[PDB]
Amino acid sequence: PAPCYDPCEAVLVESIPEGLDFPNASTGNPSTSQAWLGLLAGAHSSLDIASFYWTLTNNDTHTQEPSAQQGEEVLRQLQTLAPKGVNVRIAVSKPSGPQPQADLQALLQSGAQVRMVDMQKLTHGVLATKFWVVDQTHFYLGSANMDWRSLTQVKELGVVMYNCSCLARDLTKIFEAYWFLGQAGSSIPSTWPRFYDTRYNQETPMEICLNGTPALAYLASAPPPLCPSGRTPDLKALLNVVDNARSFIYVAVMNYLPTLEFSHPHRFWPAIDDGLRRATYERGVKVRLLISCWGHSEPSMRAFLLSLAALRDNHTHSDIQVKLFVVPADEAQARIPYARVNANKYMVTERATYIGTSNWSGNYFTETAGTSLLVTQNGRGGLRSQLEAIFLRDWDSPYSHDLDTSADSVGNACRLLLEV
Amino acid sequence: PAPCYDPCEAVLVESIPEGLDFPNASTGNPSTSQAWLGLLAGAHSSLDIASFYWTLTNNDTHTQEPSAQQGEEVLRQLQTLAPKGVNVRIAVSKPSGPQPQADLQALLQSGAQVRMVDMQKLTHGVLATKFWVVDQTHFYLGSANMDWRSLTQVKELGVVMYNCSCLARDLTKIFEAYWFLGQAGSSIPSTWPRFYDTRYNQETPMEICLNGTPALAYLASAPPPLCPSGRTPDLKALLNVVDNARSFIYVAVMNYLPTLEFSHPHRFWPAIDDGLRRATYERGVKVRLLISCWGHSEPSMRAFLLSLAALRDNHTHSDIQVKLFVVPADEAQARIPYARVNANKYMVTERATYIGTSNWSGNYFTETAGTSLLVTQNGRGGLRSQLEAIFLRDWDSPYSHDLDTSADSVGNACRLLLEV
DNA sequence: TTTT
DNA sequence: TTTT
Ligand SMILES: *[C@@H]1O[C@H](CO)[C@@H](O[C@@H]2O[C@H](CO)[C@@H](O[C@@H]3O[C@H](CO[C@H]4O[C@H](CO)[C@@H](O)[C@H](O)[C@@H]4O)[C@@H](O)[C@H](O[C@H]4O[C@H](CO)[C@@H](O)[C@H](O)[C@@H]4O)[C@@H]3O)[C@H](O)[C@H]2NC(C)=O)[C@H](O)[C@H]1NC(C)=O
Ligand SMILES: *[C@@H]1O[C@H](CO)[C@@H](O[C@@H]2O[C@H](CO)[C@@H](O[C@@H]3O[C@H](CO[C@H]4O[C@H](CO)[C@@H](O)[C@H](O)[C@@H]4O)[C@@H](O)[C@H](O[C@H]4O[C@H](CO)[C@@H](O)[C@H](O)[C@@H]4O)[C@@H]3O)[C@H](O)[C@H]2NC(C)=O)[C@H](O)[C@H]1NC(C)=O
Ligand SMILES: *[C@@H]1O[C@H](CO)[C@@H](O[C@@H]2O[C@H](CO)[C@@H](O[C@@H]3O[C@H](CO)[C@@H](O)[C@H](O)[C@@H]3O)[C@H](O)[C@H]2NC(C)=O)[C@H](O)[C@H]1NC(C)=O
Ligand SMILES: *[C@@H]1O[C@H](CO)[C@@H](O[C@@H]2O[C@H](CO)[C@@H](O[C@@H]3O[C@H](CO)[C@@H](O)[C@H](O)[C@@H]3O)[C@H](O)[C@H]2NC(C)=O)[C@H](O)[C@H]1NC(C)=O
Ligand SMILES: *[C@@H]1O[C@H](CO)[C@@H](O[C@@H]2O[C@H](CO)[C@@H](O)[C@H](O)[C@H]2NC(C)=O)[C@H](O)[C@H]1NC(C)=O
Ligand SMILES: *[C@@H]1O[C@H](CO)[C@@H](O[C@@H]2O[C@H](CO)[C@@H](O)[C@H](O)[C@H]2NC(C)=O)[C@H](O)[C@H]1NC(C)=O
Ligand SMILES: *[C@@H]1O[C@H](CO)[C@@H](O[C@@H]2O[C@H](CO)[C@@H](O)[C@H](O)[C@H]2NC(C)=O)[C@H](O)[C@H]1NC(C)=O
Ligand SMILES: *[C@@H]1O[C@H](CO)[C@@H](O[C@@H]2O[C@H](CO)[C@@H](O)[C@H](O)[C@H]2NC(C)=O)[C@H](O)[C@H]1NC(C)=O
Repeated sequence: PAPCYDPCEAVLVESIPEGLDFPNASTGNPSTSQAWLGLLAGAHSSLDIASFYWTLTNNDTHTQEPSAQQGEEVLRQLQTLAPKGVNVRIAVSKPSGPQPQADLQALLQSGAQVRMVDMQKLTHGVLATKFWVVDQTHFYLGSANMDWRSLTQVKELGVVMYNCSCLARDLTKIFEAYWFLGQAGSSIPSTWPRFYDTRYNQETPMEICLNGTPALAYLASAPPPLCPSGRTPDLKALLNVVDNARSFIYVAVMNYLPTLEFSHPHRFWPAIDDGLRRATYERGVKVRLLISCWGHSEPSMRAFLLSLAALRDNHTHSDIQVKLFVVPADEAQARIPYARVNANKYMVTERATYIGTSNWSGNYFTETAGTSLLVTQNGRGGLRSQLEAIFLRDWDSPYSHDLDTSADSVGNACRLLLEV
Repeated sequence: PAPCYDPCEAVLVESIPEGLDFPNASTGNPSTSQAWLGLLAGAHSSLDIASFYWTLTNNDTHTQEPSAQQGEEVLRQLQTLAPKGVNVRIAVSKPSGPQPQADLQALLQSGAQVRMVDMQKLTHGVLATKFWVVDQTHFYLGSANMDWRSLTQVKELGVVMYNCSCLARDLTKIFEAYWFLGQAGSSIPSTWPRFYDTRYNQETPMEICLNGTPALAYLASAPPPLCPSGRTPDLKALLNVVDNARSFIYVAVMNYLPTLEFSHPHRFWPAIDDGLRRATYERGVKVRLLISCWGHSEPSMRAFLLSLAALRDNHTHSDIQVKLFVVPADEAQARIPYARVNANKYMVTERATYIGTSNWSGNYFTETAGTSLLVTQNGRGGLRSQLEAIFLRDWDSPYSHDLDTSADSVGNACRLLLEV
């Protein structure tokens, strides 16, 4: 199409939980809370949020952690900007049960518009996407839910893109699809209107000027029912990034399960698994797997991970490595539910970066809604280099262990590690 | 079509190498040499042989083993039956180099017809199929090459079907395809003539009366270029047998490699691997893998086998097991080249039996020619029960070891076992 | 935070 | 015996 001549800039924002201190410095990454506060402070025209759930104050969790203050602060800002004239629009997946939405109620009193999307009725999944669209110029995409633990107790990774109206407007197209599909008694059209169609897919990515240097970027979305003709499926983009790699593949995802799970009877989904095996066997790609282990991690994952870790022989010139990133939790932090975990989901190769909002399982790519950003930048350095440095800092941390590590030495409770 | 009302009978013939003594008795299986001698003695009209290579006397190997006597005896019989009026027709793959064909020369002097098939020119593989067709009534199909070591030094498994003109004639259709395609300067027709077409495929298998009880049988052939419209591909039949299983899958194959190997650069072929994983994960199928390890076994296989053996967790209700069957070899037998190995290739489920002539790798199903027999018999007992008993005798033998076994304790030289 |  |  036509190039976006916008001073597009990108920042990698990650929230580091308390008690997690990477000795290596130079991280120099703004926290998700700081980036969100900066976005809200500069918001004056519009704001579109797509969230899995909202749990910000201490009341929504019935806890008494001072650590929630930052999250509460965000809520305050969200309440202040509605009366100023900003069109706040929030899409939140419908809770299966009658869960009280205190934060949503407060926002509705403020003047925001909340349209709850009942994904189970239409596609049989949930709306687990996390992205922001501010003034149709800036946007945030990452692994952060509107929770206060995702700002202080969960580890994270997201990108805030500034001064990129074209890409932000492309992300809005998706938010508007969610907005229309979840008002009341609606269903997926056979053909989406020309409003929701896009011209920036994997075949023809958009030419942005990222930090001065030219780059090719595009957004991919799940599930296939909600994707217009132009939009590239998230699984297709992920597999293309995996296939195009020639030197290394670094992946940091929270859950990796080659199955369409929570879908009894058990169903096998070897889409991503085969791609990694092909990459590590047909080509001399060094593949590094960084999974996160917490109390709610399905144990059946471990076996599959071992199946991947066995492909490491000189004869096969294969270099698959798997490591588990476990965030330690002391007695006080163990009381917080769904608190201490690494929820980053991204993949960096030697020539491309993938930042997504959904874990790697069949549900997130067939039923559950998700969005991802793919950026290829020619030349050394850039966004890819920063993401690679982040991954290498995580990989060499004392918080990442091999699959044979005894579960006692790990700080938290790991279901993927065998005792002694 | 129309049922074959022939007193079809089936015998499982296996050659047990010297030094291999299964303490458990009741094997009661005629040796391949005895079955071949019986077939040749009763041959009076025709005889069609498809063989990878011919090496029967001691001269063809430049050795002095008395163990070759049986093989030599077979050669003598093969020379005697040509003058009697039997139309001997032999298809043998063209040796890459100018290897002397002493046995083929002797047979040509006897009066036989030898048409050497240059598979490399047409399909870029070899003619590694092993089957016999006697009087168009009896036939033999199995893992035995026209070698004297395949009768005394290599372990084997084949089926001799007696009084089954319809099935024998169906096997001839394949032999005639090989005969026509390898005379001189020929190529694969775009559409094979109606002579080579068959009506007994996986969709409509042939109804035979095996040992009195009704059964459904059909033959599958590789590679796809040589297969007529009716003929079912060998890979398709194998995958259908794997998919249809509900209780267990027992496989005894000489080489298992999920790759189109000897095809640099390395290519990934996860066709059978995914089928086994789906069977063991989606369904509660107990899968048992019995691979054979010898000096010429590619080491890169080991890693892949380990990748399969990792799928064994209660949570995954998966029961993949892998074992290596190694035939011991003393000092005297170590001198014989390509001698001490288990070359059986078959798979038995709770409702079907597969007996094939090719190992499990990409070449044998994409390029290399191969043939297999599939028999489903309703009710307990029968051919399936005997094959299952054979597999269970092999599995519990002292000659089958787990993949973690030290390579020193094994009698032979194993490239798939790590020292200490 | 998608898993009890 | 398909693998050097
Ligand atoms: C493309 O262009 C964008 C736009 O500028 C760049 O984004 C900037 O990136 C730099 C480097 O990542 C950011 O600078 C860093 O900010 C971190 C967080 O900012 C806050 O830091 C403290 C936290 O208490 C606050 O007091 C402060 O006011 C900020 O709000 C800092 O922590 C970093 O300092 C740390 O790291 C450096 C080494 O990097 C050390 O020397 C320091 O001592 C300290 O340890 C650093 O200042 C900058 O904030 C980003 N801009 C914006 C607007 O956020 C992209 O980086 C650029 N991309 C590429 C590839 O060049
Ligand atoms: C469908 O119908 C066919 C046609 O009959 C059956 O094929 C017969 O199968 C039986 C059982 O497998 C065969 O009988 C066995 O033969 C073995 C080999 O035969 C030779 O044995 C010695 C070897 O030196 C020779 O002297 C002899 O003359 C034969 O040439 C024997 O070794 C077996 O005996 C051993 O096992 C039994 C237990 O089974 C012990 O009791 C014995 O002591 C001994 O250890 C046995 O005699 C028979 O030969 C097959 N027929 C033909 C023509 O070959 C199929 O079995 C049948 N299928 C089903 C499912 O019923
Ligand atoms: C996205 O674009 C906007 C507008 O182009 C950028 O805002 C600009 O940011 C620069 C750097 O902070 C500002 O320069 C500063 O100006 C003040 C005087 O106002 C001066 O005292 C400082 O020393 C500095 O030179 C600039 O004024 C400001 N422009 C506007 C209109 O606000 C913004 O920085 C861009 N996004 C990112 C992430 O950089
Ligand atoms: C395939 O079919 C042929 C022909 O139907 C079978 O040959 C038959 O085998 C039986 C059993 O050995 C023979 O019976 C025997 O007859 C002799 C007299 O000739 C008798 O002394 C024995 O006690 C026994 O009853 C039968 O004669 C023979 N028929 C022919 C025409 O040869 C053959 O056995 C079948 N294949 C298999 C594997 O059984
Ligand atoms: C969250 O905290 C408690 C519930 O645990 C509640 O606090 C109330 O706060 C308001 C405003 O200050 C008071 O008028 C009420 O008396 C408080 N109730 C108590 C102390 O039981 C309330 O649900 C939440 N508080 C805030 C400030 O949002
Ligand atoms: C070939 O594989 C062997 C494993 O037997 C590698 O040997 C050692 O591998 C460990 C980790 O796998 C390293 O820490 C050692 O430094 C290796 N030792 C030596 C002498 O190399 C070997 O590195 C592999 N060859 C490669 C990767 O080129
Ligand atoms: C195989 O064995 C040897 C080669 O190692 C050869 O034996 C010859 O046998 C014929 C027939 O008995 C004799 O006339 C020759 O004199 C033998 N040659 C020798 C002993 O050097 C021959 O190549 C093969 N023998 C047979 C019987 O096939
Ligand atoms: C569940 O898995 C465990 C492995 O931790 C099995 O426990 C033992 O498994 C070994 C072989 O894997 C057997 O030899 C032992 O007899 C098992 N012990 C017990 C007490 O069962 C266990 O069998 C598995 N459960 C199944 C297969 O139902």
